[PDB]
Amino acid sequence: SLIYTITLNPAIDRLLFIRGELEKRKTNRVIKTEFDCGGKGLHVSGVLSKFGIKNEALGIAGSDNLDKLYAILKEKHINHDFLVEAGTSTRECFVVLSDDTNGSTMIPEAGFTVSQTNKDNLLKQIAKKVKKEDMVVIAGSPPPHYTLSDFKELLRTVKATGAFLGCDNSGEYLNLAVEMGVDFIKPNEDEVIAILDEKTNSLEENIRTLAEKIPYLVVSLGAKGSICAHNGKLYQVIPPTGAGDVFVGAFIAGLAMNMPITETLKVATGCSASKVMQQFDLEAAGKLKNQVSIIQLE
Amino acid sequence: SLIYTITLNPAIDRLLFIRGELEKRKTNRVIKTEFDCGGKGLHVSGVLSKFGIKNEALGIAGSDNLDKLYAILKEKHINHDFLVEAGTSTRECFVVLSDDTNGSTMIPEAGFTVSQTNKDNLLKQIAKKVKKEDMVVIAGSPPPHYTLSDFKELLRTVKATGAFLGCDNSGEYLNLAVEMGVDFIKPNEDEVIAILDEKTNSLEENIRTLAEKIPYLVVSLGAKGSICAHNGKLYQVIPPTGAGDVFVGAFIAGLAMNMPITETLKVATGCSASKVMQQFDLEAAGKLKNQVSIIQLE
Ligand SMILES: O=P(O)(O)OC[C@H]1O[C@](O)(CO)[C@@H](O)[C@H]1O
Ligand SMILES: O=P(O)(O)OC[C@H]1O[C@](O)(CO)[C@@H](O)[C@H]1O
Ligand SMILES: [Mg+2]
Ligand SMILES: [Mg+2]
Repeated sequence: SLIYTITLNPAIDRLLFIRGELEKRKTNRVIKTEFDCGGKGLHVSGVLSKFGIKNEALGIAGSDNLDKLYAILKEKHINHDFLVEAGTSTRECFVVLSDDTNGSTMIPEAGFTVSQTNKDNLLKQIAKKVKKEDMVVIAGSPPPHYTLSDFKELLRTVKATGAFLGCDNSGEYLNLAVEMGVDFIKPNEDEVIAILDEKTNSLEENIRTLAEKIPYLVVSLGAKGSICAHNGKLYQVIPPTGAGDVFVGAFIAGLAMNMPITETLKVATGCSASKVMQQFDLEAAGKLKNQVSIIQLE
Repeated sequence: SLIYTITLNPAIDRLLFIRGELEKRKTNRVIKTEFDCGGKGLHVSGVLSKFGIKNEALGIAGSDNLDKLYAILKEKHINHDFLVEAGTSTRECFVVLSDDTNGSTMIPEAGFTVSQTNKDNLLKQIAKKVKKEDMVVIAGSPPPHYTLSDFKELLRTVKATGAFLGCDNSGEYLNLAVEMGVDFIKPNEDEVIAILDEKTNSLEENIRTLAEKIPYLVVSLGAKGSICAHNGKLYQVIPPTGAGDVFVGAFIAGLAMNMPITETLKVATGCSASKVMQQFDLEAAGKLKNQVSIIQLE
């Protein structure tokens, strides 16, 4: 079988290294510039590959900076079959970083408007490629004007093939994903409250309730860690940006390698924490795996 | 005669429009992206052209994004004869702006290392082009590793042709410019103190003193306005980013059109203020010209 990632609104991450903090009306000189691939799906493909797990990235890229995007993907050993929109450029997400600090300021471009033709090409692309034994991971939110309506066809077209379907989205797209019934989603506390529009029950109850529709539910609680529901059980995951994408990637890898869920959660969490410490190193992420603690909630 | 601008470290300004202020560890979504030419020299060429004054821009651009730089220049009606460094890209200066606010955060890339060959090509380029009746305006500081030594040849090579030479630089380059004896420079208060390394005399005296070497000395005092020395006289210019580049451009234009110095100062100052009000419009800058007041210091 195979794993497919779908990055509707890909990007090129441009790391801008400056000295100290980022003043907000001052001039901040860049010491050096660094590039990496952007888009949730892509980040997820990057993790899968480090795990020696086969996968292919799908999405819509711009023509004008394609060569640059491909060099990065080749470097991150990411197999892809992108659709290309002529006369446009993949957006960039400027990441103002710093060795002198541990912060990061994000300034992502909105991305371009996708042509109707490439929307349809993505649909058959999925029909022609995805099998029931495969897994699909639509990650990152849609580019401007890729409507909820468009998103609906996308999800249904995937479901129609019977493959595992995970979605890392937000806003009405996440809600929509839930209503459609995907196998995986990683909402934050508040997104959970939003999806249900319920504010009087405990979060726990919101999650157990939501687990009735999503079989691999993982709710991020920020620094506190996470809560994952699966097979009737609820787990509190306690750890010792892009951290969320790596978590997804790691989590998918675990399921792909078919390892215990509690175990998958320790690996996912070890890799996510491994980055919140990096400007990730898989080897380095492995030392954190067994520092992660799981607490089953009864 | 003709005017030449020299932008040793050109750039492409990428305006990033977000909502409200710029948080510094948050994600700031870009509403729309806009491009403009970067580099002091170029900005100066942009002003000259709006004044219908003939000029040509010189400098070293990268190959990978040349087409994009040329489209902008064509749009700003800027004539150029750039030298090109193969396999490299012109740096970008990210300008985080906002309609909801009147601020701007600058994040300029350092730029690339220029090849020895293009350093030399710039030198003969100047010898073959510049005549005594022309004006040269080296503006913006040098790219990484374009040494003080390199800068020395540049300036001397221009002087050797007998043309008017203005320099808008900083750090040791500005000092060097002063020692070399250029016709124009626009240092800020502190740069003046630095050039002389004198801290016990009034700024006025520092300027009159410095005027002995620079015949068109203009010292910027920030919000307070400016002080310009010329022909033995000292003027306090009182007004009603990129504002400095436009001032230079406007000032050069005045001298080019050979209009009174006090007058040149009112135009330069009107145009600079015209931008500190813009996200400049020449027509709009004209309404501010006669709101500028000149006070001769005796
Ligand atoms: O796919 P999106 O939802 O548009 O997000 C893209 C952004 O996500 C990040 O990976 C942060 O999670 C950034 O590096 C940037 O690439
Ligand atoms: O030529 P430099 O000294 O490297 O400065 C370039 C920068 O100058 C600015 O025009 C501000 O004066 C920015 O827009 C950016 O292009
Ligand atoms: Mg999210
Ligand atoms: Mg200056």
